[PDB]
Amino acid sequence: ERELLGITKASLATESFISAASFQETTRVLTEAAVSGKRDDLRGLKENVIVGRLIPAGTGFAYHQDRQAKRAQ
Amino acid sequence: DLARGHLVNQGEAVGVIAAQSIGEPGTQLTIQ
Amino acid sequence: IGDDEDSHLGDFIEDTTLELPLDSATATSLKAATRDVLAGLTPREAKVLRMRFGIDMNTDHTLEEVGKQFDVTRERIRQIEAKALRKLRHPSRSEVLRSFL
Amino acid sequence: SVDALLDNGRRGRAITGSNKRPLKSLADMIKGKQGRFRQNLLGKRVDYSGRSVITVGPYLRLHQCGLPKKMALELFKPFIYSKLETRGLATTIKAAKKMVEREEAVVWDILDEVIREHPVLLNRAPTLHRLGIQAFEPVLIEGKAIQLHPLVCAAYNADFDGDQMAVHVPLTLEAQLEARTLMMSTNNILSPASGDPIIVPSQDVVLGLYYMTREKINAKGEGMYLTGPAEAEKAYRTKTAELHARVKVRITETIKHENGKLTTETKMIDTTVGRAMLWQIVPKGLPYSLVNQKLGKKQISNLLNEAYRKLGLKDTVIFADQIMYTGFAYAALSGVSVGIDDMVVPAAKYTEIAEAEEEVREIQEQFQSGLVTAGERYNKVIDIWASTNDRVAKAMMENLSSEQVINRQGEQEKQESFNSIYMMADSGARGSAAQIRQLAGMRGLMARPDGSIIETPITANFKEGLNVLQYFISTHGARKGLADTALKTANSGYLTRRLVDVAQDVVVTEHDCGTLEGVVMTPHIEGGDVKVALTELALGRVVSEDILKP
Amino acid sequence: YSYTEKKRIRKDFGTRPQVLDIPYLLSIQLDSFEKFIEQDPEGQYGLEAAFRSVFPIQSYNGNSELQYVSYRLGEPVFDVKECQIRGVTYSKPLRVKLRLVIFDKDAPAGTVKDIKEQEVYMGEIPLMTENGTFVINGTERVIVSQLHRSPGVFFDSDKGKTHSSGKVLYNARIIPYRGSWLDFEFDPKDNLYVRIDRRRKLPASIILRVLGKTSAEILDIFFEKVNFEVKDQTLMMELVPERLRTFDIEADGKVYVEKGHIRQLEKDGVNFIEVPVEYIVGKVSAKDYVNEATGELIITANQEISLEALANLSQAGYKKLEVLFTNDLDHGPFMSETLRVDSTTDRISALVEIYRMMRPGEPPTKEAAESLFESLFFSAERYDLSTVGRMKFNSSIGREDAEEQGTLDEVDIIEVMKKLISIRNGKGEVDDIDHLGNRRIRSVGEMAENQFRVGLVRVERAVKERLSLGDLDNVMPQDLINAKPISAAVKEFFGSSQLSQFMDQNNPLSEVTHKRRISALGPGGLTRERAGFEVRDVHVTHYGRLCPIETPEGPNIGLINSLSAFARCNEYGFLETPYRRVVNGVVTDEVDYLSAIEEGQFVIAQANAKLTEEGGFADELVTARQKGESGLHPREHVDYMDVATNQVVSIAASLIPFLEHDDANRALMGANMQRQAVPTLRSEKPLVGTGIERNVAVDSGVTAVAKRGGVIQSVDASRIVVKVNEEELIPGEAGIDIYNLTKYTRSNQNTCINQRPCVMPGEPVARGDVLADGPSTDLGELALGQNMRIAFMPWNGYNFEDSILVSERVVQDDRFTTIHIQELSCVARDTKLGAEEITADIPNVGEAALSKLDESGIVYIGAEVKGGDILVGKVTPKGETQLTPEEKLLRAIFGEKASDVKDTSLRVPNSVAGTVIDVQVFTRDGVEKDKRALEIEQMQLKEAKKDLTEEFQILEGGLLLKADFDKKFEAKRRKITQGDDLAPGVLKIVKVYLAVKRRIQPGDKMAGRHGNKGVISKINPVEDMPYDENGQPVDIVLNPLGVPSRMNIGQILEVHLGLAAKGIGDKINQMIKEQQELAKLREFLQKVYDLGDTRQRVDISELSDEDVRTLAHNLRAGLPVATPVFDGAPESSIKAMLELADLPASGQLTLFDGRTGDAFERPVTVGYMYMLKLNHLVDDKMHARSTGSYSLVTQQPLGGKAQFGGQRFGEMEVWALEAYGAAYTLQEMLTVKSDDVNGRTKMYKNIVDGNHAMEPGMPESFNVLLKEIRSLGINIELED
RNA sequence: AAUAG
Ligand SMILES: [Mg+2]
Repeated sequence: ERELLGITKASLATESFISAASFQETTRVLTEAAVSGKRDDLRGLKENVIVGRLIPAGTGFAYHQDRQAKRAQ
Repeated sequence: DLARGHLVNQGEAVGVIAAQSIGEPGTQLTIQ
Repeated sequence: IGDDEDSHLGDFIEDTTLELPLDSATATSLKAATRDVLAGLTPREAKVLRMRFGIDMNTDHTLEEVGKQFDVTRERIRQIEAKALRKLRHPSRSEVLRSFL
Repeated sequence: SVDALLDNGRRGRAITGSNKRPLKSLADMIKGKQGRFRQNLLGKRVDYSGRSVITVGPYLRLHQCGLPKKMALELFKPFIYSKLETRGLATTIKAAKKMVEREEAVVWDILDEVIREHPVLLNRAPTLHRLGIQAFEPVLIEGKAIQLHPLVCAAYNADFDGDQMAVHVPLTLEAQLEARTLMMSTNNILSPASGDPIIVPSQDVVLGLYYMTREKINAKGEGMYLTGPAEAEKAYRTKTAELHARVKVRITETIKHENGKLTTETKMIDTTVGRAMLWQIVPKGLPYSLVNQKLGKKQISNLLNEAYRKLGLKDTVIFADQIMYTGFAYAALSGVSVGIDDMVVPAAKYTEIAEAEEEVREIQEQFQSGLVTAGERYNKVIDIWASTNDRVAKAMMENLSSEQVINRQGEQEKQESFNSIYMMADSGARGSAAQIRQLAGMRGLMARPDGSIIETPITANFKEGLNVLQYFISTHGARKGLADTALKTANSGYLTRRLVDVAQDVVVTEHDCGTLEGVVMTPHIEGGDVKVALTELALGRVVSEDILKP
Repeated sequence: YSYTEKKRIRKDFGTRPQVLDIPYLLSIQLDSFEKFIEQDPEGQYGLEAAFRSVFPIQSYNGNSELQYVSYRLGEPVFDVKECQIRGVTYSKPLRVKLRLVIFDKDAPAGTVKDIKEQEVYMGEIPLMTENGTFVINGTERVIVSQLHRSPGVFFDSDKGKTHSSGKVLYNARIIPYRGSWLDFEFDPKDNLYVRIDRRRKLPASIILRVLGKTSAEILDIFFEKVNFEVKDQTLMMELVPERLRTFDIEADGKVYVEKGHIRQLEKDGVNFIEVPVEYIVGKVSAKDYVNEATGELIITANQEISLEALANLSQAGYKKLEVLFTNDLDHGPFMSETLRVDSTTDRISALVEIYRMMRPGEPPTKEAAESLFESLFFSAERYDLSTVGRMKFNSSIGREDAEEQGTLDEVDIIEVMKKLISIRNGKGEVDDIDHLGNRRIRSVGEMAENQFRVGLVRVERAVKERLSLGDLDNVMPQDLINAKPISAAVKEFFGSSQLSQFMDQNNPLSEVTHKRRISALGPGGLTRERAGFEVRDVHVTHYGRLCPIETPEGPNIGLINSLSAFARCNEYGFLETPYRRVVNGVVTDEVDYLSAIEEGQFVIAQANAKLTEEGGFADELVTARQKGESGLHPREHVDYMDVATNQVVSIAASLIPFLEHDDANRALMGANMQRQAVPTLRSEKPLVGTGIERNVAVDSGVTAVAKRGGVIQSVDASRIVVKVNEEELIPGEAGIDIYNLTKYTRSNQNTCINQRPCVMPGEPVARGDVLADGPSTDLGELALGQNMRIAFMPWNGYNFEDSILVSERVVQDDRFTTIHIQELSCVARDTKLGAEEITADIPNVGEAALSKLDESGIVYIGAEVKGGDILVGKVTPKGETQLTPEEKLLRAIFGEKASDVKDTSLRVPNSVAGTVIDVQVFTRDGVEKDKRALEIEQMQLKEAKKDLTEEFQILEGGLLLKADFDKKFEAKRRKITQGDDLAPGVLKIVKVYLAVKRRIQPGDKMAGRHGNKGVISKINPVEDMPYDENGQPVDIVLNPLGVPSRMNIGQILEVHLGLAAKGIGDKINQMIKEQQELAKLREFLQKVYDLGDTRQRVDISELSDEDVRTLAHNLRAGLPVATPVFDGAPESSIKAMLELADLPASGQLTLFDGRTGDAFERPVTVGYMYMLKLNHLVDDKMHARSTGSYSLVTQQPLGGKAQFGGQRFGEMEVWALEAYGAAYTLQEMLTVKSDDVNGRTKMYKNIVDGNHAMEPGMPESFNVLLKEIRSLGINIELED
């Protein structure tokens, strides 16, 4: 059954903990991620902005696609 | 793509555009 | 800082250990100019000066181990180093390096 | 102690230092608005950046911005060093530094050659949408203020009352090409929120285009036959005919159809001198009906929209530049000025005020007789004054909108007024009906700080001047408006940040996902009239199920 | 007319006579500090109050005590000017007489064994200057008054917005000056709860039980009793007639309605009622009923009576039962239900529960609980309901005693409880929190007294601790008092308080407005983010007290206010405003100052009301206001009138002409921007004014005002000597007055403070006459800006939006040229390597840069310097520096090597060119004075000699003597010669003052007085500007599009009146140039001054010929006119003035295009506007950086123009770049421009090589983040 | 804190 969440709750419940920590409620996000042992694949814009890489949109999009090929191979 | 007039291109960050489009006008906001 | 409340002192503290990019570019230019000047010298004198000043080498060397190269002669190595400095001091091949003073 | 080191204040009383304030722990290092994530990672201070006050450059082109020479010298310093070294003017980089510090003429020539085709990014805070950052070609100017093109101000929400802009220099080739291709002002002329043009002319431009395209009865040179726009301009420059003279002009009009057919027709059209002189700058492929009318803000918006839809982008940019030049020139030539005699107060205002006061006294008498209750008295007094305000506004607008002129036959004819305030409001340059109401009619009923309406209204305008009580009542609402703006700014900022966070991952990743699902779209009906048409909802959407004819 | 006013009489367009002059504008500061420092024999205010509050200090054992006798303030070490030069606080020493009285242990307690009287130094008290400012660390500062919540009791409600239903919940809050807070609130179950210092709620009855109140006593206090008897075997109600007005009623003679008006039957009067038992069944007992035989309690208090209970009391023989009155409308069981939910039954249990709620997790003991409860509210040491708090408390609860009490008691708490219950019932109303009768003004004196008392308590603790020891044979009072805590408290308040603000000093108006500023923030006030809409609003009580226009535009809106023109603070700190009495129907010139509470009762007419010759009102119905609501009122019901038409607005708003034609949103901007104007080279009066300019100029203190009248003996650009009149001499006085003028002194905003004489030798002067004009003053009138010829027309888009087009002539005449004085410092310190030396021996610098330096290495006075020029030369010792091998080879080739010291010198900042006007050298005591410092010392000694000799000569000439003058000169020599107390490690300081002439340029901000602000876009040539038929070009072209949508029409009226005034001035100039007869000049002047039906009667017949010539000379540049706010010049007067000057009545002329010569198609509004040059100059705002300093931890560029920092690319800019799709630009911003240490160096090298490619890496901030997350014991890592 | 947008 699909659920409707508010924008704040939806933002806090994303897959990546870097974006969720960067939004708000850093302590809760980091504690949950640490106990769970989460892994962030850096798929969105905020993670790549934080780590200094090209964002997977626009001029960087193709670049990221190429990497997804090399990991596939 | 409303800013370009044609079909949207691959790699366009449409979520950021949507959020900015909604958020920018927030200051203007208050049987016959 | 001052009458503010969202300011902090640590936000205004420089990193005095950093090297200016102008200085780094000047160092690279000096390396290139020194290499070009050394290229206009006899290979023996160039190698002797390189060992005696540590250019393109991990360590500097005194006259003894520079003599250990081919002929172990402190008085000879000293003479050839003096000759190399005299030729490099000639205005014909020193205008490039003069600009770095 | 370990709890205080990790997270101070979570366990209990926060440990404080000698400054009597809580010590900052590692959790405080990483978290919050002032934490590492938001202060240093999602935003940073950058090099090759500057800031200055912005003035207006009315001579600029849409892709140009006026940049100060000293500011450019500081921003483009490594580039100047590189070109001094390349062309042999400086032996080393220290010599180049000395030359730049001494400000030699050859340094200025090198700076021109550096900035020849190097785009530069202009930013104004708050950056509410992506049009808050745009790329321009810099033109070096003497001075300390950035010159900004007028037609982009609406995109920046920028006015010249003390605004400051930041400037950034894209360094690598990829950044330069991104500035030229994506962020350049000539690429961004449509609003990404709605698709409507964002470089629509405003204020003086509109006013000028309004003044040149108006029509006057029995003007000098009426009834003259003109070979074309050039001869209309010649007649205007020779004082043969006025701008507002009704003439017949031979017009050659090219129409570009949907299929691309280009049909050229020459014919004699009844128009004014100003309309033909304005036709002189209209690109080929548009009807003359777009110009053969008085041009307010809406009409110029329609002109630009049709130019974009039927001709493209380059023609639209050139047309916008020419429109803004012409509007500025003829707004200057008009001599439009505001004066105390431009605020015409109708003679019916005093009679209406007297009638309202008398009938209010009658209603008070009825209240003293117990016929009506206090709430009824309040309500009907308020309705009385609202009706009086509407009547006074109507009489004032009617008096201000028209004038009587003598035509060629000698009779009296009704003409639309050339009153400066009326022209400013009607053209859409600045002003509305309510503001003219306040200038020349009644200020009307005002509200208390809680929101209730005061029975007696301000029966004076700003031309006559208010007394002390009326001004105090006005301040009641002025303060409320200012406070509301100040607080809603923060509320809107928080909402926008939340939306950007929730939607930041949405990127167009494919072309077609191969789904048959879709949404049902119908005209929006909220009563007996359409709120919005199906065309406006469907413009730009891909059909999911075949549209069979009914 | 005074002489200064006679020199240039301003035409008055007002019509209403003024019965009250505007009082001194800086009274709110001076009166407060006088209350603080002046000795009070009654001991109610200031230092005496604080001393009597803390002293006597009693030892715990009883051995001895320290008693306060008196205090005095010593003589300052330095004067104000000397304190500003040296950089020290202007203050006076506090010396307090104390007696240590030691008692005798063997003798009975209270026997004076010994007394030791001595004077103790109790700190240094900062002093207020003659103008209401303080000098703290050499900086002029203003302490801003606070608008806070008055102490007392306030009754409020949640307005039905907390619980699910409406259920409007009522609360009462007792707030003291010092101590804990008391809260009584209702829950949605109609139970009363108490909170002490905002912690967990407790049932209210507890607070009664701790006071010794039994449950029966509680019920008696909070309820009325309905009684019952057993009369002749029948039930007996005691009838209360008022209550009666569901059963059959007794009194068979006068039977009332049975199970189905009251007054008619109650008229006869009976005392007997018979009722059913079911009427008893529901009631609740009022007393505890005991049986001696049984020994038990048959029925308890607050217990519902039952049938079995009735039977039990029947057997017990009790015949009378009283129960509580309880209704649903007028009376309520709230206290009974509260008693039911109360688990406490005795004083000890209540004390224990209060202790548990106070101090959880501590074992409760009886003594600790008792001490806690006594200390909370009934101890004078920890509780203080101040005199104002007590008065407001008593007025709220209707108590007419305990006027001097400062602590709560049983009566106070019970009355607050009863009033809250009454408000719940319906009788009474809640309090208005924003009412100015509930908000108090707290000024400098009160805050200083509070902090001084804090310091006194700090030292009292230690004094008691020492006196408890006992060994006091050799102890003197000055061995017991440590003044450092008190000094720390006062310096904390005067230098680091939020309300101690760096003084606004752009112009006189800025200073006056800053001193009359009231903040809701500060210690004990509100917070910007936490403040709501209601506090920011304009309350109806602000009329005549707080200006509704002047308030900051921004997040501070509504929280900072300006005192109104006639507003005043009463003795309790509540604002009051003056009103004229209306006695017997006539408006008397007697003035009563009314506060907000007193104002509501009366009906107060406005100053615009029409008046007759007898002093009464003309109209039968006049527009007045009552209870904050305006309306039409009968003439006979009017009790008061407003004294002035500018009573509601502040000084800055009072300076705006035609304010009544401006929208309040723009009047706000005009008032705010009048305070940012920068003084120019030549001060020019406003042609159109309001009449308040003289008041601001005189009461600001910038001018030099004659203390006594007389004849100006000597005038000079720096000194004015006045020969005093024979009637005003103190017997045996020299008879002269000397005024030394401030010449080119830096202000707090780096502007110029300069005083220029406006008197001639031999000119008579009276008291109060202006002798010299300070900055922004012209002949005693405030001159903030310049009068500019203005055309309202568009000009080719150069006045687009709010842009301003300015003629080149305005630049040529230096009409907006300003002088800015900037202070620069070179500090030579002591380092580990060695001592930094100030010298002209600067390595790697040629003789070109040493030309302006002297032998000592300091620039000459009068040296014209540009950016990068050396002002003070300094060399810092440097350590051994490693040389790269290439540098070693370069040294071997060319052997030069001189790197003992490093050039760390003071240089003129870039893009700054000016003249050195002053150099000051401070040397530490014990360090050699160089040649330059000796030269300055000799010059100062010679100047002191010369000034003293000249002053002595003039005073002895007036009188017509060695020891006193020798003493004065010796003191001056000691002050000049002695060393300077500098910061530790500082060897020498050299301060250089630079004067910079800033001319108007594109980018500068210019404004009028109506919110019409803008930025200059172009400096137009004179031949290109619009001109009239006479060839006169306009000076400034303004956009007409900014007038209608902003509803500031006062600017058009000002333009018209300025045109008229300049026309009349031109006519006067023509009459002077043609040398017409003085009779014609007199006739013209009288015609000008008789225009309109004004309140001004200027008679030129009473002016001498020389006076008329001077007046005509001062009217050459235009006739100054006064248009008061809400009493201004009507349009008919403006048109008449235009007609007199032979100008069009519409104010519109025919202009021609200077570029083509062609007439513009419509007439253009041309006139004169007063325009200002705001302190927002593009010189101070243009910044650019390519590469510079970086942060220590984040390795990011610093922030600020002072640090040569970079702009911040914030989150929203990143969002914009993401929306565009510019990934590479964003990566440039994140990595190679901010914190990629290797990448940014590689990028610089690539650009120098012309390659334009980047090799991005990891930002350092992310590495820092990883390190901190790891430091939190969390393994965060990167996987490949 | 204050100020500008
Ligand atoms: Mg602006």
